[PDB]
Amino acid sequence: SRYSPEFKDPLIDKEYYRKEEKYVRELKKTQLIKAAPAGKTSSVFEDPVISKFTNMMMIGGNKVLARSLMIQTLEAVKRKQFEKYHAASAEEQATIERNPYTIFHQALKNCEPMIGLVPILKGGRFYQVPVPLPDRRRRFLAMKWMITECRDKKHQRTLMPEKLSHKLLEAFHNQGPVIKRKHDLHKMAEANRALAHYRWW
Amino acid sequence: EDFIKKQIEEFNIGKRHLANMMGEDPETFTQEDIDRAIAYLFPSGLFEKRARPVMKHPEQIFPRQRAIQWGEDGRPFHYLFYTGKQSYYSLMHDVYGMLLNLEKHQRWLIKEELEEMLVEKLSDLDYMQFIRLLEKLLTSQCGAAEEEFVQRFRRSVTLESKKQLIEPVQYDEQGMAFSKSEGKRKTAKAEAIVYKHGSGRIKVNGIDYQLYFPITQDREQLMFPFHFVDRLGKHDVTCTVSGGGRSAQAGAIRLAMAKALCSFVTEDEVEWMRQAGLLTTDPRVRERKKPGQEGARRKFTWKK
Amino acid sequence: KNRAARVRVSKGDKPVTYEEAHAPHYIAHRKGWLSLHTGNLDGEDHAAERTVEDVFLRKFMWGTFPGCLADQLVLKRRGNQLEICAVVLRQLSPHKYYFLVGYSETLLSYFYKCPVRLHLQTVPSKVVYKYL
Amino acid sequence: SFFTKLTADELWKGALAETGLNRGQIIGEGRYGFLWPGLNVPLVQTIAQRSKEEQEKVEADMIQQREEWDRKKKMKVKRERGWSGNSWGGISLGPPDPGPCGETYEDFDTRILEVRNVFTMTAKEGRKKSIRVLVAVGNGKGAAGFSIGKATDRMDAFRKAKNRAVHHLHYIERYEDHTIFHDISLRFKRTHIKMKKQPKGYGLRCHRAIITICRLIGIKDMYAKVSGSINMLSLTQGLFRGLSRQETHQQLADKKGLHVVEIREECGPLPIVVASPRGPLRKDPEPEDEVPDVKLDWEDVKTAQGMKRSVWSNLKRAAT
RNA sequence: GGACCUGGCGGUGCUUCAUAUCCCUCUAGAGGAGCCUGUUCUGUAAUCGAUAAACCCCGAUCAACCUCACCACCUCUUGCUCAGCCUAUAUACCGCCAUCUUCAGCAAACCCUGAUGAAGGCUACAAAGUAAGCGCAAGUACCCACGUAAAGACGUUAGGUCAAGGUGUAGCCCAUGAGGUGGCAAGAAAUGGGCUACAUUUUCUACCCCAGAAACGAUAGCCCUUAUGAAAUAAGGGUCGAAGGUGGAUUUAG
Ligand SMILES: C[NH+](C)c1cc(NC(=O)CNC(C)(C)C)c(O)c2c1C[C@H]1C[C@H]3[C@H]([NH+](C)C)C(O)=C(C(N)=O)C(=O)[C@@]3(O)C(O)=C1C2=O
Ligand SMILES: [Mg+2]
Ligand SMILES: [Mg+2]
Ligand SMILES: [Mg+2]
Ligand SMILES: [Mg+2]
Ligand SMILES: [Mg+2]
Ligand SMILES: [Mg+2]
Ligand SMILES: [Mg+2]
Repeated sequence: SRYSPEFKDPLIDKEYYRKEEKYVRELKKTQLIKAAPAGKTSSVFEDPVISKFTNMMMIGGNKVLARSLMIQTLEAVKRKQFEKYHAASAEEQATIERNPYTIFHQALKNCEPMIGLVPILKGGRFYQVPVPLPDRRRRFLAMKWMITECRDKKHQRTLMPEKLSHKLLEAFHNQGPVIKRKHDLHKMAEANRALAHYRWW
Repeated sequence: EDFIKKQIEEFNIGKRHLANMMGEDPETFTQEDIDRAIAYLFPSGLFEKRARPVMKHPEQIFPRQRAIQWGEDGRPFHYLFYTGKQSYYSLMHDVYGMLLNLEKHQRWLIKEELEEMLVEKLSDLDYMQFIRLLEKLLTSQCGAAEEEFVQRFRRSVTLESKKQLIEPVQYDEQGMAFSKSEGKRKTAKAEAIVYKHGSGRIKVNGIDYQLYFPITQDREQLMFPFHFVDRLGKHDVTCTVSGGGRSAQAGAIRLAMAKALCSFVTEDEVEWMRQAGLLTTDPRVRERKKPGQEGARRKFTWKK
Repeated sequence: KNRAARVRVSKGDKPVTYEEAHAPHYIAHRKGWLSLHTGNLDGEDHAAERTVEDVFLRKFMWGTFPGCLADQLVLKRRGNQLEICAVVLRQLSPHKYYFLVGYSETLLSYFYKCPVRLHLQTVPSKVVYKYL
Repeated sequence: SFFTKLTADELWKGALAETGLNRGQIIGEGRYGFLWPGLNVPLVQTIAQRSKEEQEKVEADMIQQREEWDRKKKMKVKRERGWSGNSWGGISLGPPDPGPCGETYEDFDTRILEVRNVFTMTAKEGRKKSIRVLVAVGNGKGAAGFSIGKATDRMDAFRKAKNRAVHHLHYIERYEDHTIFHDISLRFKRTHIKMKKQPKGYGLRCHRAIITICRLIGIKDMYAKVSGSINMLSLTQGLFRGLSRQETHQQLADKKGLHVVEIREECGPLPIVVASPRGPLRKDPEPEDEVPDVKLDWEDVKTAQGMKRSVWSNLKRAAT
């Protein structure tokens, strides 16, 4: 790290920068603030979840390619949802939702798991044990599951926006391989119920 | 010591010669002039400033030799001689007595500084006990002799003020008011000029920002300070940039606008924007490859 | 371990000067150079024969001033004035010093084809910077 | 090549390989003999060259000086033998080193007694050789003391030992400056030392270490038999314990309140008063305890009655 | 043989930690294909040295001849040298380094304890420790006090080189030294490390990131030309259209 430990994090929030924590404000104006990264912005079109998902789709430092793929992706998501709205009826138009950000968030929240499987070595054979997962770990697991299913190589000539849009719509409507593998994780935890006493923490 | 005496005499005669040597037959030749003169006379070229030539008086050159603690009859002078730490233990005795008579009436020095003042080697726990004793005296309501005692043991703080240096607003060109700032990030130099009004107009290297920056990430990077300070469509920047890549150039340009909009914004908002982290250079630069490796920190194969 | 120009610590009785006391990583952080020739600077052609003449002169001086040069020489080279500065002890006879001074003077003059100047400095004993 | 030549310090370092000889040369000598005025001969101002006979005579003189220097390397130095050759037990180190407080120890003789090569085990090096020595320092007037010196060098161990001994001296009372006052039986740990006062001319018929210690003290006429473990370091310590815990004639007279008298067979029935009480004289006589309860020694009784048949006891040995 | 001291070990206990090093974790690879380059083995009349961590694009920041010390054949005798030898000995060495070290110890000189043994020397509301010196640290270089460099003592592994050179010991001088000419560097095979891929975030073209079009992969083989050289290895073009379907156990690096 090129920063000394006295350099602290910069925070960017207009609701915090418009006005208890008065001594917090004084200590913050007396301490050293490090520079802001390129990915974060003061804008409010942005989503931290979306930015992290781009950074995970990134390969080789091609942020332009990762961004362009997500560009085409929820572009296609919005297009197909508008097609559903135009081809729908009155009540179907009333119930359908076409905001790609909300669809992305709800797909991830439906995709995230609630329990996890950790290997623990009792005796000489490994036992997969259920474990409570932290929220950061389960969100990372959901996003990595979606990316691996997109890059499963079984899609042949399909393009990445098409893959991710199709899997995203399935995940929002609570189908697809990502929901299937979350259910399979819960299935295997159900298989090994009673090993949960092997945890020491 | 006679060594110190004849060295002081030699230093006086030598500095007299040295002032006569350079230009300064007047008696008043000061220490910084002595250093400048010897620097010219013997051009150092050595990276260590203590390995550079020096002309000081033998008090500063030679260390502090402690005087003889006993005369020509034995009979050492201080009553706490046989402790071997007479100055430290006499100080402890005096502070303890001052606490005792105070009770019957009713930043800090570092260990090396106390060692310099006592001319005695000291332990960390001894220094800690001394500091706790003086803290007890400070917490006790004490008189003025006690206060000046604490203050001759206490030293300065040398606090730093961290308000962002506001560049002046130069009223120039035809009739317009501007500030010219600079920015640097990852071998890219960007100097920018912002005029107060113009409703938002960017002139990177003579062309516009949608031409020099086809990437929406770079355009967002340009937006960032104006969107933080809520003065988006109000100003105009003309900037010239050398070196780097697209993101390094965008970051350097951004630092330049932040460090000129500091002049064009109020002081509370510029402290807020410094807290947001726009007025500090990003020191993260490319590291070096090393012999026997495969990159900056990446190594080769099997080692274990 | 690095064994380049570092004299080791025996037990505390080894007289040693600044030069061979200091290690090669202090080469101009603390020490400086014993030979000042402009050959090793970025634009120059003749630095190789500068260096072979340097080692020739150092071994020649060590061999023709036998057991009196305290520590190593100061070989400076400015223009065509080659300067050999010596730190020689005070144990032989001054006619012998002047004899060898003239001898080395004009031998190096006719060998290197330049004005060569011997500048001597006499010291009583080998100086000690620390004891190792 | 002259360029690949290298200095003799490096050459002898590499040749001797101790880390795991040009003084016989004047400054202007060469085999051709082009002798100059600045070198060799002093500064008539005439350059010349000597003849073949002078050159060969000079080099013959130089060579015979070289074999003379070789001989003055290889003489034989005479080391006095201590208890045997190639040993250390009677080797006389010099007088103790003069103290830093203006102190001289010039009448004090130091004798080594035991040199042991003592090893301990260390994590990195392995076996670590440390020489432990034991010396005794004394002047022939009663003052003596022993000490141990431990170092990595034998000379350092010697110096440490003799200086620590002169800081740890004793005093030994002597009867007539030739012998002890009585017979001393003393067991120190596992070393039983039985010593007897002997008359004049008996000599030092004692263990060789006891002979050296008593020569440093001043005692001349004692018998001493050691038994149990003949450990050198316990021998010296038990000997010094007994010799410092002697009870003298004056102390005996003061303790009992009676006259101390001597009856020699050489003089006859003449009683010789040796020590009188310094205070009052006790008037009731000493109680004659018939058949006294004392602990006798079977070796003494065996020698007195003559069943001690040994081929080693009264052998004809050298002086003291 | 009995009892110890010190050290190393313990599939040795308790407690606290490690964080790219210890596990769960995070990313990208190796091991699977081809090619390049070392090594083992085979082969040849054909060098030598490195070879658990600390060998394996290592001496070489590099072998057509030269280099070269190898082999074959033929020549030279005070041989460029008051000769030389690349002859053996890295278990005689200097020299310059690896490893612990991604450590903090090593310690001259003293003093004390142990009935004056090997040894040991800890309690700040303090029970015998004091310390010159080396090292860490500190001070320097790069862009900051951060980070990266450099630096890291004593010793360990008789750790690597007598072949960089010098060199002690033993040997040669019709030789084991010197010179000339010509060859030696080939794979039934195996292995270490790199490079390129097995494509769709891909490929070709323009642009150097707002298009068009596909819907793959040899820096290998053969041919032509060129560069340099006395004498081709390298470069370009032509030709060809391999195996290959993201690789098990294990493992590397951050
Ligand atoms: C056979 N041993 C007793 C031995 C002997 C010598 N030297 C001699 O005794 C020869 N002395 C003469 C030739 C007569 C002058 C030796 O010189 C050696 C060694 C051991 C070797 C072992 C080497 C080995 N490597 C080369 C395969 C090895 O694996 C290690 C290791 N720990 O990794 C070694 O110790 C080793 O490298 C090594 O250094 C050895 C010797 O030096
Ligand atoms: Mg003998
Ligand atoms: Mg070998
Ligand atoms: Mg040969
Ligand atoms: Mg190393
Ligand atoms: Mg390093
Ligand atoms: Mg350091
Ligand atoms: Mg070995």
